[PDB]
Amino acid sequence: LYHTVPPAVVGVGGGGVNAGPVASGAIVGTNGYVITTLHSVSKLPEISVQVATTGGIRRFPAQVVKTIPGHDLALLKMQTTEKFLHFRMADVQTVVPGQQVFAFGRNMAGAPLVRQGLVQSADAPLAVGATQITHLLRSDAVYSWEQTGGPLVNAQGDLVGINIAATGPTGKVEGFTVPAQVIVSHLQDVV
Ligand SMILES: [Cl-]
Ligand code: NI
Repeated sequence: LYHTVPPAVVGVGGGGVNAGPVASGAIVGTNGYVITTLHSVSKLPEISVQVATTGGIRRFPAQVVKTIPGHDLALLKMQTTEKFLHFRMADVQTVVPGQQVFAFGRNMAGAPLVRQGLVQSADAPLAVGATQITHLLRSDAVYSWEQTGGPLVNAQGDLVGINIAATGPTGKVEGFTVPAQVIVSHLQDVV
């Protein structure tokens, strides 16, 4: 699992040569489609996606294809002739409370991050700016702001959602997740 998921886990950030990921993202299409959190990219003048390879980190410019503001998601497209290993959208699954999940990300240096945890709720609200997002998952697999925008997966490596790190009233990092089904239904006008 920790061998076959990371290639589809990317870093997302601005276009500066000396800039690193400020969030994570999930490759969901062979021609370079990436799902990430909307608030992470919406104010970036230019978007660069950082991809792990056997030769080290490669960067690709990306454009926003579609915003999903009501769920704080963005669909990006990398501008490249290259093909990518990716999450299969047909393999997307739901999870239930108590089920073990794994939250993947990439840090500011391009290194992979993974944490496992349990689903703790399957219906939780979250406010992102002025948007009230509903029917999110909660899990303790999300421990770092750097995991935001990265994928939640089940033990089989199926994409189950996109993570959002939120702050509690006390500063404790709390883990939220947009269910992957939201991607499918809000993107039935692209690929
Ligand atoms: Cl929406
Ligand atoms: Ni919706």
